[PDB]
Amino acid sequence: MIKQRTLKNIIRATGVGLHSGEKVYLTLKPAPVDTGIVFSRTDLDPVVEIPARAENVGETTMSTTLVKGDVKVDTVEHLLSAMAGLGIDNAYVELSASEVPIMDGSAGPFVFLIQSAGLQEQEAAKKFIRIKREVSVEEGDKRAVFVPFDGFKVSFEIDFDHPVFRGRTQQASVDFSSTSFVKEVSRARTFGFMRDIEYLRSQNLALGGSVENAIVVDENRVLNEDGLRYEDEFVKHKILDAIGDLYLLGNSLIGEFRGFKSGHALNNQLLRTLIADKDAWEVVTFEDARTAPISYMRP
Ligand SMILES: CC(C)C(=O)N1C[C@H](NC(=O)[C@@H]2C[C@@H](O)CN2)C[C@@H]1C(=O)NCc1ccc(C#CC#CC2CC2)cc1
Ligand SMILES: [Zn+2]
Repeated sequence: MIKQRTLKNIIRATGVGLHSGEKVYLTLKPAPVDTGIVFSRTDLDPVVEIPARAENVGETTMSTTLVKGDVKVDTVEHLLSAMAGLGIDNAYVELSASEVPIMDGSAGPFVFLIQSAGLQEQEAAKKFIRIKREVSVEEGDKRAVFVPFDGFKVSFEIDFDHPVFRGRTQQASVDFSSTSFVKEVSRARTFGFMRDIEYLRSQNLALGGSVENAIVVDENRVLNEDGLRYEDEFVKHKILDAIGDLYLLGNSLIGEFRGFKSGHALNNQLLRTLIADKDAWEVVTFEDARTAPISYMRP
């Protein structure tokens, strides 16, 4: 064997920052073995690169933000989700502004741009982090857990007290060795309540938000004319966000993630607690893909 992968070709995209409302030009570039995912702010002289690693995560309530000095990259979770879902080890991500473009609110556009360019196997073993021990963090009624598991699996439960959610599935569990990230998860869009959006605009947040890139919910119903892509899109989006945050570990996981009302802050607590507890994980490679607990789509 299981080899590292980068992109076969450069991918360019244009979009708006969900939070900033800024137009942003995005370029995904191939990268050498053991680069990881590195974000670059090309609008600054000199360019600032922030490796997409747990240690570089800014103190952030809405999205996952990387920081170095007073430079930031906002809303990395959907793109990193896309890269995690296709098993991209190495890539440079160029941005003309502080925020990754939101596209349609899901990882769908990213997965497509990436799979249009195609992938490149590289002459070097893919390193994996295998969960050896259970690791859990709680705070109030939120819980985030890692469980040893021979594969990669994400379960999540949310519980909003809202007519839309109450009469919709708020639990989901997806084993990615037997279920398509691409088909079952990647198209799941971010969501916001009409009441919060009014306030957030007031504070110059959500300035790029529209029905074009978010599920907009009022008191009772989804306002998006065309409705939901999945009956359980909300909890599916939460799994997509978690897979993005998990990728800040800097290697693909062999294990299970369970989220109970968890978010970016607790996800990040769990990553830090996992990194710090070296008894709970090991790094492993696989000389024989045929026998390994995880598999990849052809390049
Ligand atoms: C309910 C909240 C607290 C919650 O727990 N969330 C969990 C999920 N998190 C996410 O998806 C994270 C956070 C986002 O960054 C992207 N990945 C969604 C939701 C969230 O954080 N959503 C922020 C938000 C999204 C869209 C809009 C929008 C607009 C629009 C308009 C114009 C017509 C009026 C506003 C806010
Ligand atoms: Zn999200």
